[PDB]
Amino acid sequence: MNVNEFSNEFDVLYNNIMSNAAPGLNEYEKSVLLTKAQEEIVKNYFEPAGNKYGKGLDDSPKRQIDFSELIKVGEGVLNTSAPTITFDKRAKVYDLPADLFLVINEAVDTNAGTKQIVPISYSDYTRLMSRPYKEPVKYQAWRIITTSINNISVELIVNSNETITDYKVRYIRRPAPIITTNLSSEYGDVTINGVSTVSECELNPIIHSEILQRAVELAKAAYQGDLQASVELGQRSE
Amino acid sequence: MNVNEFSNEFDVLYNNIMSNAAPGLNEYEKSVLLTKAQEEIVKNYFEPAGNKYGKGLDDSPKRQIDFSELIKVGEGVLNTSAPTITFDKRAKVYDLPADLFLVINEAVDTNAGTKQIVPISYSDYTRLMSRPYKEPVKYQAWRIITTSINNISVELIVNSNETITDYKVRYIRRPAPIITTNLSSEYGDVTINGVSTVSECELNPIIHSEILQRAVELAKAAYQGDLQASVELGQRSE
Amino acid sequence: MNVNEFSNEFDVLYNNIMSNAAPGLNEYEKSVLLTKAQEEIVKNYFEPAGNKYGKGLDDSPKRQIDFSELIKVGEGVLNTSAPTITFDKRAKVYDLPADLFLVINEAVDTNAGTKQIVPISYSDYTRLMSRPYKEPVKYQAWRIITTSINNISVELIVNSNETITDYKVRYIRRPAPIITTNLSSEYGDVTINGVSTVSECELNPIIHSEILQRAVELAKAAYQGDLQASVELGQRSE
Amino acid sequence: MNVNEFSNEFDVLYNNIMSNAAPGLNEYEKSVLLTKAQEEIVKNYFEPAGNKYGKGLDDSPKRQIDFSELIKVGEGVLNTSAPTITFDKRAKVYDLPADLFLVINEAVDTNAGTKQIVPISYSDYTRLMSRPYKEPVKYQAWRIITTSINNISVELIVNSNETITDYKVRYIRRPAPIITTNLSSEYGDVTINGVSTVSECELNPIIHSEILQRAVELAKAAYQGDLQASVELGQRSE
Amino acid sequence: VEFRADSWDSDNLISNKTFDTLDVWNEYQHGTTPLTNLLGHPSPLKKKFRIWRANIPRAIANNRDRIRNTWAYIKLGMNTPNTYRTEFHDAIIHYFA
Amino acid sequence: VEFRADSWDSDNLISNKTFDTLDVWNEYQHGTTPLTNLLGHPSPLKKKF
Amino acid sequence: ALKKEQHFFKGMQRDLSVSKFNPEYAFDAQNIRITAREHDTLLSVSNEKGNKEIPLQSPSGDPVVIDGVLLGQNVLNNYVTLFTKGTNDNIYRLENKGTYFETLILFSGNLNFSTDYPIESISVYENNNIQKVYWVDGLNQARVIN
Amino acid sequence: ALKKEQHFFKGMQRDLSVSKFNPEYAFDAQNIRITAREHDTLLSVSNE
Repeated sequence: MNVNEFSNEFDVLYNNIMSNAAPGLNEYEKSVLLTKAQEEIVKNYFEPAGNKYGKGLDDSPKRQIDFSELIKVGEGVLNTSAPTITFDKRAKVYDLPADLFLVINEAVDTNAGTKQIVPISYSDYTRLMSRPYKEPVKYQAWRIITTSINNISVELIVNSNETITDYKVRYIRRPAPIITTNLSSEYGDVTINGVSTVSECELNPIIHSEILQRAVELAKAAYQGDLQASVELGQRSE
Repeated sequence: MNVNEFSNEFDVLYNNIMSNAAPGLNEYEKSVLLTKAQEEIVKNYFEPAGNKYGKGLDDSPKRQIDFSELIKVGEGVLNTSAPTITFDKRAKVYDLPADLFLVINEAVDTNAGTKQIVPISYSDYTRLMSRPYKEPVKYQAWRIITTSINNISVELIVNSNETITDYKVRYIRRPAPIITTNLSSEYGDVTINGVSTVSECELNPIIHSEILQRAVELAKAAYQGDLQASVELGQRSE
Repeated sequence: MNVNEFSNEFDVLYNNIMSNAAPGLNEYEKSVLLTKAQEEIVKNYFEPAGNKYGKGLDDSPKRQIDFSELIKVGEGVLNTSAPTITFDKRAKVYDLPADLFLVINEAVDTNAGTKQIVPISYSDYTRLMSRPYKEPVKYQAWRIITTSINNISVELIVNSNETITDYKVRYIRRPAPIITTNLSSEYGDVTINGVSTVSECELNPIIHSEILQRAVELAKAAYQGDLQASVELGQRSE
Repeated sequence: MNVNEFSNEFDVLYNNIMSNAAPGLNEYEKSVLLTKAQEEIVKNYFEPAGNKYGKGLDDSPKRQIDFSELIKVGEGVLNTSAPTITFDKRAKVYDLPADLFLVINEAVDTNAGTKQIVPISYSDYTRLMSRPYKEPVKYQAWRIITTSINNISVELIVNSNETITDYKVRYIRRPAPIITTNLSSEYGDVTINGVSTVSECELNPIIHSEILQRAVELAKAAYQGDLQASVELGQRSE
Repeated sequence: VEFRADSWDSDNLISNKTFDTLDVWNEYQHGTTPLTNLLGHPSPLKKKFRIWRANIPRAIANNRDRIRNTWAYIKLGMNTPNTYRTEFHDAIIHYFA
Repeated sequence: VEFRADSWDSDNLISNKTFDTLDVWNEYQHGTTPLTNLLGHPSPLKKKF
Repeated sequence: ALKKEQHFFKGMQRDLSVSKFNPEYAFDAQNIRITAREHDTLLSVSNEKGNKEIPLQSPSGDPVVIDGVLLGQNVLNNYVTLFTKGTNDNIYRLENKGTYFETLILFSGNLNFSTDYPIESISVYENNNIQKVYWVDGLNQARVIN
Repeated sequence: ALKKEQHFFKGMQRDLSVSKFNPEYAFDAQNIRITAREHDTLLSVSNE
């Protein structure tokens, strides 16, 4: 659905079947609600417990087609420019892509061979560093996040006696805003996420209906003005 | 039922006014609701838990006839034009059909033979690639989505020492919109899914009644405008 | 019951015992509601979980007499006219009858002998095509639906080294509309399913009472105009 | 009770007016309700779960006397006139009686001997025909309904190497309508089931009271006109 | 239009003839039916238990749309020759808001 | 502002033109729209039933 | 359905906006009567009883045809006095008997009479013989007739 | 939304505080007529 279809069809649902019976939303407000709705839909359909089916990213064909146009593969760049301090002796700091939303697969190409990266929690790190050897298994590497400035920095703790030659990251790209008009034309300097012009949906058309319905629900709740409605539909913001 | 009928029994079951002196419920709004109803019906009937019976795509004769008019078999075309970066060393990037809704069977024809494709989750990729061999079973190949631009691109991780000759995809085609009348006649530049002319329903007549009833329910719940009704009938949007 | 009896007896039930106490339905509206009611009754009495007894097509003598006048036996015609692409190497595309509602028995007559067709789901196809042999059992054949244009097309995957000479399909015929008057006489160009003239019920008289009662319930719900009534009686539309 | 009585105690138990100055509840409407009540009673008492006791056709002496006046034994006539197509190679098409409601016993007399007929479901046909022999047990024959035109036609799948001489059917006859008065006298061209004259009840007197009470309940619930009452008393239409 | 009414003919009640037309209209609609009463078949006018009830006409333009408006003019009348005294007590109008 | 109103032209109803402006203001606010009615697109003024 | 409304008819009202009309009144009515007349039908709409012709027989019994357009009438006590124009300018005296009007032609001549100037009359009863009817046009002299 | 209010026009009123104005009157009107003239539009605003 083009942006013009998202605006026209919001009023067949929010505005009492385009009857001007409900309050009436500007195009900036519709754009804001659509952007928030798409963020909510992505977050809910990612986590299995966030949706109504109990199914996550790759738990059904529908979910696979939902995130199909967000999945991106990018390389990490060595953060040798800044001589920071790492928590681990053998940690090579790598910076991740800027348009990163959620990581789902990471791999590192060493001289010994490719090794799947395990994002290791702060408890497992303390548990595994209390042992004699203190290295990953032969076919894996660890990863912990470190001091990050306006980006995402990750320490790659690969086994000693090995050098990192590559670092591939497969992640969900940050969705672009949904904007139904040139906001600068009538609204002075309002931006949704830094873009003031018409922005289409960068998602598969399968979830456009989901996003529009969530936007309509959010609009109706924000206008009913009840605290109860706001807190109830705020549950699904995550 | 054809478009004129869809409009006519929608009028009968909703009690709208065909006259234009009283605007009534017009054809653009009815077309929008019928569309939304048909995507809702497709989504709810594909997922077994989305309906009341607990039966999915091929869980009963009725469901097999429901999606029958949507099943399409098409080949994937190699994406060698763009020299992108893959997450696997042995991944050949293939582009999927544009009018794709849900993939239900995939197969790849190699020199070794035809091998059924297993859409492997992001967790299973790390799990099976943390082992010695790191190749599929003899008669299967893997598939993970990759960087996609206005389409869906899939990495085909087939066993090394083998080449891919064909890649067949049996998928559910994206339903075409239900448009009761040429929108450009009265409605200047409105669209439903990029179409403006008369769009007959591309589905089996068996689910035409389901689509009409769902559209009528959506019409009533939207015209009511209650937040509670909107949230309850939004649960059936997936 | 002739159509005249369906119209006259609708008013002994809908119209407060023919008292003109309730709203009053035209003959076109009564025809539409009767057609919808018969579709609903067929769908509910087919699926065991759709009715109140938990009994399907052949689960009791009453159900056997209900669908007795819909069951039809027809042959499939080879779709050699269109050189389409099949998902399976040894699939012979066959077109099914146009007036098809639900399939209940299929058989194929090969040179080796008759073989009962098993409608195989998309999961079982991937499961059975991951094995060494990849052929049906000696007394069965598989069937999956393929690219269909304004009809029903089925791939018959019979064992290799065998040729298909026949393909018999036993199915439930699509019911004809119920129309109580010549619609063109007073209503301009309204059709129920493409027929504008008097159309009798093509079903056994046993379920005529069921169809009339369902039509009366549908009329009362559509006129009470409550969203709750519409969504409640919309449950039984499937 | 005869027709005059049915009308008279209907008047007593419903409190209608026999006078025509006040129209009251007239004879056509009472006849329609009594008919509908008698088919409802037959359907509810045949199915054990349809009544309150949980007892079907032959589950108690009362039920045996209830259907006693409806039990009819008649032969099936060969349908060799029309050269239709059968779903089985060894199926002889036979036509059933026109006034048929429910079949409770069937038997076929062959050269080998009399063999009881088993109405075999659509699933069991595939199940038993996917085996080596594909013939019934020694003392039984199968039966599946086939293409029927304004009647019921049944395929008799008896064991090969045998011929069918007779086909007896013991079935519940279709009840004749309950018509209190000659409808053509005042009501121009109305009918109930194609009959217009006085139709005495063809059932045992034991269920005449049940029919009258059910008709009175239907009359009250229809005159009330409430949707809720219509749905609740529609549940007892099967 | 539920309404009580009675037509007489020299001290003789006439339970079959009360009114002969019902014109209902508004700013954009106009319908009319003759108010016939056929005992067996459905008709615009039906009597039962001494109350008359007439289905309001539908628009002439479409012949399908009901009279839907915030208000409407309701007109009962006799236009067939006859000589009866027709007492017309009151009339209830059933609508759906 | 829900309101009933009707414009005529020599016994002919006109279901498209009722009003052409709506000025709403208070001590610290003032807004105005032309009250156009576009059937397909949203507009300040819409009629239904 | 959902709702109802009862309509009584206390009268006939017009001139009020349709949005604000009162259900107790009727907007327009033809040949009805809301007051109880010849029957106890008060506050209930009822018909108008028709007219019945009364023959105009002369005292000899022959029919009396009236000449032409009527300009005015006058009922003194039981004598109706008609001033009609036509081929001549006539005056009549009609007395209501049981079933007929005993018509007499008091004059038939050229009393200048015009349809543009109808008649207005006063009639007095002084005694059995002096029963006068004074009448005036807007055009001619005032006149008297016994 | 939450609440409504209906406004009829029995006349034109001024001079009253905006906080205490009466919904039955109009604050200011140009070229209108509230009495039924040439049509039955009494107590309904109509043109001149």
